[PDB]
Amino acid sequence: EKLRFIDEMTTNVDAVQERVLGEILGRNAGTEYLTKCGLDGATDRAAFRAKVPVVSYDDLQPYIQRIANGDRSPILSTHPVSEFLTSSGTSAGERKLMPTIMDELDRRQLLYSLLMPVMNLYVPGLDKGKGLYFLFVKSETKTPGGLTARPVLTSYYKSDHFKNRPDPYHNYTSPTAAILCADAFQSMYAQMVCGLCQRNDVLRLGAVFASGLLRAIRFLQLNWEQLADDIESGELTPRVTDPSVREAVAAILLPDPELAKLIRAECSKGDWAGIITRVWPNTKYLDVIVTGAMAQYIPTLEFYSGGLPMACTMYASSECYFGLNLRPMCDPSEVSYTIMPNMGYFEFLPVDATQLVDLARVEVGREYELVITTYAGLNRYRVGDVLRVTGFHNAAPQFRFVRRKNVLLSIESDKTDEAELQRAVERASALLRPHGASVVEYTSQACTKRIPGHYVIYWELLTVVDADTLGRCCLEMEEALNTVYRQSRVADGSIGPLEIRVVRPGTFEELMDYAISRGASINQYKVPRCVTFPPIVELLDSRVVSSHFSPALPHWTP
Ligand SMILES: Nc1ncnc2c1ncn2[C@@H]1O[C@H](COP(=O)(O)O)[C@@H](O)[C@H]1O
Repeated sequence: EKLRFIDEMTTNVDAVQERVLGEILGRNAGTEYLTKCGLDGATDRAAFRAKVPVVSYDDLQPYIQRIANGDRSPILSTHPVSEFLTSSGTSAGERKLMPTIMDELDRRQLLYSLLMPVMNLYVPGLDKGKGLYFLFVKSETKTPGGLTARPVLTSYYKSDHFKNRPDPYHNYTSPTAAILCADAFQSMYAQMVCGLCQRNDVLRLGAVFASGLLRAIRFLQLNWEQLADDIESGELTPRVTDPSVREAVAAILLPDPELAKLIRAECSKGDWAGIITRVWPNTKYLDVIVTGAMAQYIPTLEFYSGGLPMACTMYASSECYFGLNLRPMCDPSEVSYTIMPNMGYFEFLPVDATQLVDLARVEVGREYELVITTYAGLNRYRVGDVLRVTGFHNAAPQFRFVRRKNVLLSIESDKTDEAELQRAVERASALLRPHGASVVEYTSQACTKRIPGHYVIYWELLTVVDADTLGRCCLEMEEALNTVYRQSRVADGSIGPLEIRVVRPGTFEELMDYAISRGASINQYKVPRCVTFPPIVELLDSRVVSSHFSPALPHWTP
């Protein structure tokens, strides 16, 4: 029983953790990295705790670049590297490369196998229908040494764990051919058409991130005309060039006019509230992450779903799959993730290795940074995630996701940190300085009033700059932002043009006075992003003199 496995693992947290670390060290304690730490082959917890330092990405990057450039000696593991999983987190504007090994796919597959067993406890009958999940592959590259680098889900979807899988609780409408198609449009359109045809078997709707599902809905808003047509005519549109997709959908696309009729009846109305249960009326819930930065999207999802529950099922990363939500139907505000003690060796830094707290021993109410040791040879690596213990499941702590440290803005997988944002502001002022203008202060917000959302930067200038020049400032900020952002702009369409709102002189002084109604004066520092979803965003907006948008896409190529 998957459920009994969860109960055993969480009952025996600290014993499992010891055994896992023994397995990892049995595998790796003889690698270059651990030998350099002086472990000298020890596989026991006391030796490890004593000798292995806590590290960040930049401490490991020298080892990673050696592997990327073709070093195939056992640097990090006696299981050598199979590919690089590209985190959406960056350093110097480039994606961090998380080495993985072939063995880890099986542990990822184990975590996935736990999800529907838990869900089935709260939502009956899912086996009697399909899931409409919009899933997408993104671009791959190769390192100078020949290894592939690509996102974990892209790796997942192109793996046979996924392609040739044995299961009624995983009956999906999307043909893997459409999932694997490069082009966002063809992939989206083809998956929409298959979701609509099968509209009535659809018991749940989803995508990895809430924003992905929102972009699927916007896609419908823009293409239901041709969609209703191909449904009626039963003929695949020739916008779809990709021959492998055409063959997958045309394999289930049946001519159906009673179907096409309704699609027009619901999408012709200008009102799209509850559109999801109107097109897919047996939908029981939405399977999308809406914790952390995706929380922004909850109101928008509710409007389109008509109030359907939103399941946040899993907590995972490019470097390590962590665990799962044992209460997937709770309220989004109530989500906590139970880290699974078999997935790696997990330690916690209260927000140096002597302060590390073991998984079993974290304290309810406290916030910690996640520090992980993995089979792939990450050793006391800091993920950057801040977590708050909300309680315990048997001996296993449960965590509310707080944030990834230093991340200011995300629309999707982009994770723009304060350093990149500040440098972006500095690069755009080359357009301002000839006017005699400079940016006295700025802040930002992720704006999701439309799909896709976009970055809004507030500028208080000191000197007038014309509107075309300020729009070019938007573009320049985008050129300076990281590869994930620009890729999302040019390739995915998941982020719309960046917006600069110029605020009147004295605006940030006011922003100070409003927070001071609370905050400590000689403790205040201007927030570089604002989320207090009404009061502070409303105050800034109320001081805006003009608004400007990037008139063109930034540069990006894989
Ligand atoms: N429910 C969630 N599941 C996975 N990642 C999350 C969640 N909420 C926030 N995140 C962030 O997403 C990161 C994974 O980034 P990546 O390695 O690009 O997949 C995590 O380390 C978290 O900071």
